[PDB]
Amino acid sequence: GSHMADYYTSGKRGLAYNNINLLTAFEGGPFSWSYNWEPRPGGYTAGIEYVPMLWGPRGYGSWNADAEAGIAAGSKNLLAFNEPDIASQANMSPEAAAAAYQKYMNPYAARARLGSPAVSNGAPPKGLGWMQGFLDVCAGNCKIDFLAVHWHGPSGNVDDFKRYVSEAIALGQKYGIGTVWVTEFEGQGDEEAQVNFLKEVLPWLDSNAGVERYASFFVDNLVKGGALTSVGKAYKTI
Repeated sequence: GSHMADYYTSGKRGLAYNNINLLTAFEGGPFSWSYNWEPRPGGYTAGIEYVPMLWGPRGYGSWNADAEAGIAAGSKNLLAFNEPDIASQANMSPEAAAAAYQKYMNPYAARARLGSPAVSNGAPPKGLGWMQGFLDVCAGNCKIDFLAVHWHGPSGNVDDFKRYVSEAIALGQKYGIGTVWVTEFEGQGDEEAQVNFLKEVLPWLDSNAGVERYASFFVDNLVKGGALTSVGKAYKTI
């Protein structure tokens, strides 16, 4: 046998990290997966699925070796470009990203489920306008298993957060993509506001048949002095 008996001992909640060392503060919570906006994890975290990301064109030279490595470590999923709708992020036209998705994501479709580029919640032409332009140019020749989407906004705009997620699920369903991952969400405001935001959205996300996975933004903000903040505690316990 390749394993000892102790290896045989919602599932949606994720750990979006910069410093791998801060994941430890989340020990024993309901976390199934992690990602780091990088193609490589920066170390090893037992018992959680690391999902490599192709962040953008700066990543293209090493991606085949990165993807092969994360699949070999047990990854069932890969994520494409980060906020190509945003100039300060991947900064890619829908046309450019459709060609790049076919070249760099499609080849792994037999060995992993593939996640769309992740769009901001910007107004068209950003956000879900960008995703529509990308799905137009893809024209059925992009192999996409799930849409990846982001929402940052005032903590008191929970209804807008729910509208955005619902519109993302409907867009995916129109194009033959059956689920979304909300790979970043941030309700902006002081700690009490951020905790109240999590108390309304986490159960709604957990109940939403359209949402396969999500990650609050983000681990490194939820930890201080090696300890979960009141916001990190809410993210673990709700």
